[PDB]
Amino acid sequence: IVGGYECKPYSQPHQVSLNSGYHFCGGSLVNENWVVSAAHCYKSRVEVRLGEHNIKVTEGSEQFISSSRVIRHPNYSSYNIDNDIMLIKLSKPATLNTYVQPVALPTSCAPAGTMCTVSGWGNTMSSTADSNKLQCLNIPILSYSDCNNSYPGMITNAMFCAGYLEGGKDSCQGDSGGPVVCNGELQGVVSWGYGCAEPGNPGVYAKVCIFNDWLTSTMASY
Amino acid sequence: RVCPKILMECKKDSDCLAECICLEHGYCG
Ligand SMILES: [Ca+2]
Repeated sequence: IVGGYECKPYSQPHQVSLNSGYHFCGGSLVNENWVVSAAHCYKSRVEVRLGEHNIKVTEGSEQFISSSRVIRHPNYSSYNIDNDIMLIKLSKPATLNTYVQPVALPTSCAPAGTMCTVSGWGNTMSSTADSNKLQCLNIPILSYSDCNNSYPGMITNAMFCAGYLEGGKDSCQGDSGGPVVCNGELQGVVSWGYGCAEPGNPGVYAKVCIFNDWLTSTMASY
Repeated sequence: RVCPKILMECKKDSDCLAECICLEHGYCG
């Protein structure tokens, strides 16, 4: 997260770290058994680390749980990173407590101008902001006109832009898969951009509100 | 340069996803 601040510990209790040797993507706990992340973060088995604030220190709050199933959206497209959403089923349910709490799925799509929070342990492009401690940033959703003007012909219905066209504040590498939460609902998943925090290149996010049908039917299993 | 925000170690551009390149520090960006 570039241009943000260290989160109050456990203020984003849905935030998870996906780890396979080291932190490589974030995710969001949506109930005791399932995590939502980005489809490009796919690995066939991952360890999900919950209750984290500083990922390099054991603090006592952590739960580390292996995945049992990692399911990419059927229409994910790696060429253009379209439909970039994935579900991870935990091999055992998370214990919900002060440190670990799910985030609600959206009841409707949030309109442009809504203020949201994005968080993660990715690159901060700063000598003073430590990416091992969870960083937080407040970003507005941008209109489709601004988003498509920044990235001509690249923005699909499964994507939205959020951030600042002036640059300076953005998500960055190592934040993929993490939450964009707006008024207590998971509206976006960190997905892609041209660099990080560059003028005229706001971050692009997977639009969760159009995936409610697939998310809730898949979390039912078979 | 569509570059997904995943943290990925690289030695060459070909290690990275989409239009990410291997930056000097040994990671895609
Ligand atoms: Ca820790």
